[PDB]
Amino acid sequence: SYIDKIADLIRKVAEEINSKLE
Amino acid sequence: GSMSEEQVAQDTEEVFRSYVFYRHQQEQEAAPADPEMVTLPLQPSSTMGQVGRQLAIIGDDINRRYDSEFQTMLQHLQPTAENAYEYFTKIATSLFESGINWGRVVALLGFGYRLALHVYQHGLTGFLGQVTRFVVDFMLHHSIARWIAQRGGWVAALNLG
Repeated sequence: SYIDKIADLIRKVAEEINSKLE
Repeated sequence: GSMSEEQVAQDTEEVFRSYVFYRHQQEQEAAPADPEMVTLPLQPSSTMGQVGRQLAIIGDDINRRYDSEFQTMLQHLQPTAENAYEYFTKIATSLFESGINWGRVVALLGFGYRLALHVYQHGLTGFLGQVTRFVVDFMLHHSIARWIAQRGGWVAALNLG
């Protein structure tokens, strides 16, 4: 459950990185 | 054919280790650096060293905005050498549950950085070599190294625009 919260935050960061790279 | 997954696994070690070093340096006027961070697989001027450096630079503003939340979440999780493989594996699996994109691949490097830094700063354990293997092996085993290879390797991350 807490693992899931951390992964959810990393997924948010990932979309910001993806947008910057694109 | 494409470069091999084995080649991408080697390249990933270089990208990650360079990334970690250059990321720590850019955050140092905000945590002790694990001395192992200054040991790289190859000279930092190599192509993969440059890719790691550029990825650290690109993420700086993003990573600064999330520092407080990640620091709190990792303090709560309390990663150590004894639980880091479990936590890394579960988090990385969830990160990629919906598919692969470059942002997720690069975010995995960032998570590896934060995990290694926490285990050192707070757990008093140098764990960078181990986290390096976690990152490389995860990518190898979940088709990410193949996906990277088929797009021309890690240099592709810097050439999407």
